[PDB]
Amino acid sequence: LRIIWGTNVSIQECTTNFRNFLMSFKYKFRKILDERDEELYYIKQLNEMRELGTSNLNLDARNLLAYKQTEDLYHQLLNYPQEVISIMDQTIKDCMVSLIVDNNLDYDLDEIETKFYKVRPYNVGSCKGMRELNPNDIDKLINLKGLVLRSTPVIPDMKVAFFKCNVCDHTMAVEIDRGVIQEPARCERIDCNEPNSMSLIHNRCSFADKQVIKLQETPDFVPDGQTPHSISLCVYDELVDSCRAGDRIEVTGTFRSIPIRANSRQRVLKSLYKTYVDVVHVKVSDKRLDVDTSTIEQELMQNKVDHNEVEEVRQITDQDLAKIREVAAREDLYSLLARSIAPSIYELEDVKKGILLQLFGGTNKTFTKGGRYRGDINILLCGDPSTSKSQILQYVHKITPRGVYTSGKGSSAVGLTAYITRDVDTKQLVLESGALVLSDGGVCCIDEFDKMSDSTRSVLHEVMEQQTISIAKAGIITTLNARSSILASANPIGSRYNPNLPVTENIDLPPPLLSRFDLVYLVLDKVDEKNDRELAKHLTNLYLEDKPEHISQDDVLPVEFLTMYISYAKEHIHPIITEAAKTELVRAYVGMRKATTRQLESMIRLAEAHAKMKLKNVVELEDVQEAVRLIRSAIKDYAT
Amino acid sequence: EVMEQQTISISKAGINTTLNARTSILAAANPLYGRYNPRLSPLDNINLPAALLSRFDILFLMLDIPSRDDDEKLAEHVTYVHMHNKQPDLDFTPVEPSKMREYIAYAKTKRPVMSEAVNDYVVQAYIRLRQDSKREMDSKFSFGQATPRTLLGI
Ligand SMILES: Nc1ncnc2c1ncn2[C@@H]1O[C@H](COP(=O)(O)OP(=O)(O)O)[C@@H](O)[C@H]1O
Repeated sequence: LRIIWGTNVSIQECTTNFRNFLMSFKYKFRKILDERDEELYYIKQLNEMRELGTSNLNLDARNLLAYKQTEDLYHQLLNYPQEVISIMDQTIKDCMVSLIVDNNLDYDLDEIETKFYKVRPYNVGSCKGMRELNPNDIDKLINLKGLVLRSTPVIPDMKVAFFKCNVCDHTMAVEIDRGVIQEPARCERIDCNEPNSMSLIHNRCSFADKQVIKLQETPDFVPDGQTPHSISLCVYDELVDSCRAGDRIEVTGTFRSIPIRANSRQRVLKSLYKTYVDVVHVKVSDKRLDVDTSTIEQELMQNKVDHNEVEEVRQITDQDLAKIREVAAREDLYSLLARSIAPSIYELEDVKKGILLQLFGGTNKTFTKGGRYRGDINILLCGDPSTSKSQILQYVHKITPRGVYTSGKGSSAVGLTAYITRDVDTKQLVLESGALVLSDGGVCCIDEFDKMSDSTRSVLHEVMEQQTISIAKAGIITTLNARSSILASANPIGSRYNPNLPVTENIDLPPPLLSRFDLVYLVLDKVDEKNDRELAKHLTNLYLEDKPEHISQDDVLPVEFLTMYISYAKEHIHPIITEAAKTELVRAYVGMRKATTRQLESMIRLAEAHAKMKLKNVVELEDVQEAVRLIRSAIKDYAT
Repeated sequence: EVMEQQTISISKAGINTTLNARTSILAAANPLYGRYNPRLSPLDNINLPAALLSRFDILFLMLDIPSRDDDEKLAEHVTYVHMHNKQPDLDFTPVEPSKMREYIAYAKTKRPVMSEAVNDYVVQAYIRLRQDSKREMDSKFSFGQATPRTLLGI
């Protein structure tokens, strides 16, 4: 039965064990899912692999668990990841060849088999953070989450060393393999002998690429008293740069322990090993949270194709598409989605709705050059306290892929961009991305906006207009792009803002900044009697069930459908208002003027979101009506 | 901000983190100088904004008006201890903090759920509380408005 010395993983016979599986699986997963696609996954998918030749079969883990056999191999993969992954790689290659010989001549012809096929297992285990982990698990597959603070530039790493001679000279080279380069003392040509120095020429040797991604993890389920830890994961090879800074990422990889020299002169090692993650697989996109835009991605589509890769942009099946294009037909859709956004949150539908358009906001324009008005639409909302105004922030924060959530007074103009901190790992000066730069794309959420210090808010006059930030300070001088929506919460002085008084006075703020916001919500309580009873019916529920179920029920609601819908809407639609709009469009603006020109900008952007929804490449003359009314909605609330 | 629980957000300098504080807060404060002037409305002699007080579910205002009968009892208490270390006699048994902490520990484990009846009752009483808080309308008395956080609070 052979063995491997420490691994209790018998070479081969796990290859058989893996093959009967690989060739025959289908779905036993649904027996765990409980059921309620027919044919097996892997031969089909491995075929797609073989024509596309993308390599990188990423498996699942667990497809294995639960299926027999391989009930064991799952354990053997979680425990002894590297070796087992090497075995599996071999197996998959051989399975390729053996699959080819069935079809005779394949892909012209025998080359593609010798090309390296490798596994990127994912979805492995439910693990608790990083911090929780014992020294008992030094090498194991492990899951992580949480946004990415910074990433170093690519560090070159040896693969095949190179050597030349003083005599004669001869060019031969020793390959690294294990982690040291052992050079022959002497010699080749002459040989001889002779004890002549063997030169190492470092430009002729072959490298691979090792990057290092710092990571701020959220395990959630926080045991306390713990504060967020930071981690460093070294990627490798193709995965390099495949992760932008600020993303929320699912990455899996092998835990690791390495010493780091203390003196940097002496041979001495510091004991007390320093630990890090090796990140075999990254899982950027998610089902539960919304999908990134295309325009922002750009190059990483235009690039990452050439060297190829996997994952990135969320992919959609056909029949579900057939479901979206069906749901679009439903007339109450614009209403429907509005109730579906915040299930817990009751009434106040136009807030839910304006935000609904904040999710679809605008259409991006480059002109010949410059231009760049983006899709950005920005929303302040104020009112009596306990109105859920913060809850929305939480929710939008949860959905929006890249967004970042900031409190008032916990903020400073230095904090929102360009820290230029000391790195302290290398004892170097490294640039960090501020909070708005991270928030670039998607939605920045802001608490207690009224309360920001006077020096702050001086950042926003830059962002709101330019849509970029201009940093001339300190080390590096550049204008860097942050294109981001803003959703700001405000508490009027009252704090009940009260009848009469100038409202425009009663939000506080400088009025110029205040006029700048796209859509400004003012929420108020008319003490409907006749309301509080209904609302209490809503909230005083749960109650039952203790395990939360049927929140808004009975109400028709989409759940994961609305995210793939929203995504789809964003990437595959680019609305234009054509001719029909302009007349009514203008007369609205004048009607308001009879305020400032921004309000117009607002309307044409906000409206195009409406039209972005409903899958219309062109705006109707209709739909600009409510698109105004939303601005007028706050006016029906400005009467008092 | 911490009454949104689960949050602080530090954007300054070398910190972008949002850490989790599950904290409870008890706050002892003194009314505007010198002590609770009754010729002033509530919220006048409490210097604190209404944005914050809506968060507090229970505000115990302890005001002192001299009373000949009671202050005798008090004086008897604070004289009895000092004079003795152990306060209660004839009769009560003070629960030791250790075993008490044990009981509370065994208490936190339950996660109860409301019946329908108590639910409806909560609702109706909430309308009456809202309506009675606002019909108060202008000043004295108050604090209004008995915002939903008081309902959820109760
Ligand atoms: N219409 C509503 N639907 C659901 N929950 C509500 C509604 N109005 C208020 N609430 C509840 O009241 C609380 C609102 O607090 P919040 O509005 O964040 O305070 P503030 O207005 O001071 O920011 C939330 O827990 C929310 O669930």
